[PDB]
Amino acid sequence: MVNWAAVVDDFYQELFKAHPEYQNKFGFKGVALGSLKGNAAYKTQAGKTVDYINAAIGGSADAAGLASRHKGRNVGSAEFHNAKACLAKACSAHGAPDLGFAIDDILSHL
Ligand code: HEM
Repeated sequence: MVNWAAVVDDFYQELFKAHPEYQNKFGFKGVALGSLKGNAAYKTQAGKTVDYINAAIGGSADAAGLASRHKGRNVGSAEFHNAKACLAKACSAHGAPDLGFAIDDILSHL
């Protein structure tokens, strides 16, 4: 099956490399990017992100709910447009399908 866990790991490397300040909103704030895999808070976030991707593909994802929760952290359209770019890179590096359609669904509620 598609190694979405590896995709998500690359996605967060790309995201925080380009926008390090985004990391400050997480429980792994301040942690070196190259060490995130050994961080408990990151492990949980990465898993939830993978789950969301599998939910989007499976048809169960609550994009409105996810959008609302991100607004609840002051994360909106600008951030998700930036994320769309990083995720496209991560998917391409793994021969995985692009997830732009899934991010657009979230953007439609932001
Ligand atoms: C590909 C785009 C993204 C996906 C699929 C995604 C997915 C998720 C998911 C599934 C959760 C957990 C929601 C829950 O527990 O109900 C979450 C939480 C969160 N996301 Fe995102 N996210 C994305 C982009 C971003 C970006 C760009 C930021 C910028 C700061 C961000 C910030 C956060 C924060 C701060 C939380 C809460 C973390 C916590 O509870 O400690 N996300 N995200």
